[PDB]
Amino acid sequence: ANCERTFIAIKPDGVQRGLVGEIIKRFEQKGFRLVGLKFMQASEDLLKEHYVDLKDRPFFAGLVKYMHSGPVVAMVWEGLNVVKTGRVMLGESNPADSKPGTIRGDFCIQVGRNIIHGSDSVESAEKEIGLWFHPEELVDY
Amino acid sequence: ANCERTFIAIKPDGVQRGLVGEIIKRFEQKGFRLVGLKFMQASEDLLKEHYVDLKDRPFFAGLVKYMHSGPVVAMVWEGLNVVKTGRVMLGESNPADSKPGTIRGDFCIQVGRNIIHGSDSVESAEKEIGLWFHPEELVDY
Amino acid sequence: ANCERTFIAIKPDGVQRGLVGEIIKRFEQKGFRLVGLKFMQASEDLLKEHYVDLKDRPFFAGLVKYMHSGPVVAMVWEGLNVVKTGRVMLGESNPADSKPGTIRGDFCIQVGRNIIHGSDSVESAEKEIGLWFHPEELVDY
Amino acid sequence: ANCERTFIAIKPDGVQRGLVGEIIKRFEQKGFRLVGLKFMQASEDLLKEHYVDLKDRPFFAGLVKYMHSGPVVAMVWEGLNVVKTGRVMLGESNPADSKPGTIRGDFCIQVGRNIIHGSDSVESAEKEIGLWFHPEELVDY
Amino acid sequence: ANCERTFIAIKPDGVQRGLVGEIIKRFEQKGFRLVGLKFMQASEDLLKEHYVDLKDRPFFAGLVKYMHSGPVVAMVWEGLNVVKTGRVMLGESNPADSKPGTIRGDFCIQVGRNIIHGSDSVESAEKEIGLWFHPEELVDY
Amino acid sequence: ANCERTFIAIKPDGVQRGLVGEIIKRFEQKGFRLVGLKFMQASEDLLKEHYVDLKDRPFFAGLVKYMHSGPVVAMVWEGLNVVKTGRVMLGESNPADSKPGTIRGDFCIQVGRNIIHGSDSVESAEKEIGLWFHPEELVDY
Repeated sequence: ANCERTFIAIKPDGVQRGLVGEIIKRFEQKGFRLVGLKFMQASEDLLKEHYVDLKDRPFFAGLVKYMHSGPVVAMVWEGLNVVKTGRVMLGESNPADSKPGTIRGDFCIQVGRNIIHGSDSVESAEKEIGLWFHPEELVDY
Repeated sequence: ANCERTFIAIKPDGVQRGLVGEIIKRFEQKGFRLVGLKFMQASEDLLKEHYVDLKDRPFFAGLVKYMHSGPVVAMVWEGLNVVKTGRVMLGESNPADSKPGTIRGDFCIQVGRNIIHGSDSVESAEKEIGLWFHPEELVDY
Repeated sequence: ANCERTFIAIKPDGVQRGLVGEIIKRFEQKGFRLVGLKFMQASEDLLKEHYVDLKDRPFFAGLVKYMHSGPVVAMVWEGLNVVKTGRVMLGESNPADSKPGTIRGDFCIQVGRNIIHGSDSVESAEKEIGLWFHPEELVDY
Repeated sequence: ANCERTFIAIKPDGVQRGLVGEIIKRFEQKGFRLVGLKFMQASEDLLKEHYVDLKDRPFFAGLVKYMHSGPVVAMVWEGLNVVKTGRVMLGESNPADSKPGTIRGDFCIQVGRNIIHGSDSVESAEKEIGLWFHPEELVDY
Repeated sequence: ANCERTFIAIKPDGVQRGLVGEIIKRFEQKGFRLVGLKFMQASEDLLKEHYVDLKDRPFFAGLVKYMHSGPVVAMVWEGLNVVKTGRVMLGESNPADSKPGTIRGDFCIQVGRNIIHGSDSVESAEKEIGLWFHPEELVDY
Repeated sequence: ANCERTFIAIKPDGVQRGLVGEIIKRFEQKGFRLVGLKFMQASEDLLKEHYVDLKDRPFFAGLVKYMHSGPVVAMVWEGLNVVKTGRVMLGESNPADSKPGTIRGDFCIQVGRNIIHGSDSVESAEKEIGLWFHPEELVDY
């Protein structure tokens, strides 16, 4: 009905410069409800399960260690139609093909080292919520 | 010549959270001239005259009371080519079909409860100025 | 009980550069309630009544015309303990004796041309509300 | 040596309006290092242990439920001389005795419902880190 | 390899209102490296060489003196793929055909008096770097 | 009369993180006039002349190389009563003895590595203008 949850995590590239701000600011500007915010140094198994469909890539081996090197912050948000709303908030993957006024279109430099990853589909979010955010760790209201 | 006036009013949905700020900020940053700013609890006749062409709508009855429930703020602005400039500043009606970096594309959630209404055309503005903003209540310079 | 109203008006010196923004932003960020916002080109009688106790001043004649030259914006706000809260928000009259992070301590240059005037006391506000803001023009909630 | 940790938690009063932003922004502006960020609905035992020295207060019973009503967010930060630096960042308890440009001096309204609580002393932080933030849940670097 | 330099200068129209900020902010928000920042009152020979290919224009005579009247600020930036990045950062020349969230799409009013000019191509920058920014006046790192 | 010039330079510590923004923003918020902005890698002679009265200090040798290691940006500003106005804008040297809402009171961590240096007195500015900012490189208006 109105329990659309979206998993979004900030890659360590931004947290090196911090810049965690203005993200929740944009989220509340749109008017979304925070449901959870937990950050942990995810182990290699979690990273490979996150990109199990992307393992057969030469860049997969590089990224699975590059993002592992620094600490990472994960977050889940609740809102109506938040699916694809987060996507349009971020912007398309390629920095060149990313208009300003967005997240990916105003901060990222290269596809190799981006800052934000998210759920492409509701079905993807249905597993991006689990195995990293343990249950009964959120708020329902 | 250069007397293009545009009537723009903030619906009570935003004033519930306030958030009246940054609007005049964007207007002055673009470089528009304020001509008037008056707010009143508009009566039902004013609301129905505002949407006389939209009366034959099932959603009209709901909105004409929903926006009447809270207090509203109205505003008029003077600037060159401000017509359709305000429109591109806000964004298209549907929140999904509204890119970020705008007004309607960064704050609104659903078409039912939006925050900003404006003049689609110059002819529309020619009556949106009147019957709510009483004359000799503005500044010409 | 909780009906503390404060009259605050922005002098034309700032409206020349606009800069009306961030004021309502600070007010809502503190958590005050807007009760009214009307602006008019005040006549000489209104200005002299505003400073009837300051008429016997050589600078009074200069200011009563300098601020009259441009348009002015007046505003009233409702909040608990807003009295002297607005004062500490603005800062002491002399720009030199005004710490940063405030209104008067971050924008004003000289005592001759300031941007904001306010109510020193509750009794002062009891008349600063009237004779400029006509009654039944506010919102009680 | 350089492992000064400070426990700071945002009370639900602000999270009702969100406003979690700009806090990490100020922290990175000063140049502090984030060490942990976890939020949970703290049980009554945690709240009473937090204010064990304040239990013999009539206001204690009210606050221990008022802050429990909504969800709360806790946070720990690492930085040199962060002790009393967080304190001067927030401001003195009474909103009246709190200059602007701070946290407590720019957001809070009344002593009854504040938004931020922190560690008065290093010894206080030595227990404010524990019993809420479980160990091996932070980052050392 | 990674020595892509772009010459960008702010026309005096903005410097009349200042507004030099939020420009470098976006550059560091994207994460570009500053290589040089010098401002001088450019002489007519410098101005005509800047628009040598635009001399045969009726508007050329007007613009060459309009921006000459006030002081101008020039700047050069270093970054990967910086070319066409500033171009999309500003926006297309016509203010009407310029979406918000950008520089040209959020500040300029008319094509006659814009605020920012830049290098369309790398080859254009290869002469825009010289004859205004004297060599050995930058930083390589 | 009204030609009060103040020399202010940003140390490389901040330029490592950039953060050059918001400084000109505060300056225009107060309403000061920019007169010059030039940045160069100052040689050792310039640095020792800058602190000729501070040479007989053990920390002098460390700082004269620490600030020389990175590039530095210098700036001069024109405004009425700008003397000691810049000082109150920055804040007292010790970060602990520096209230928030300022420059030194919101960014600096330790006295060893600060970000901003300025002119204590008008007489000091009378030489801080020269020997670094070459004459006929400013704007008088």
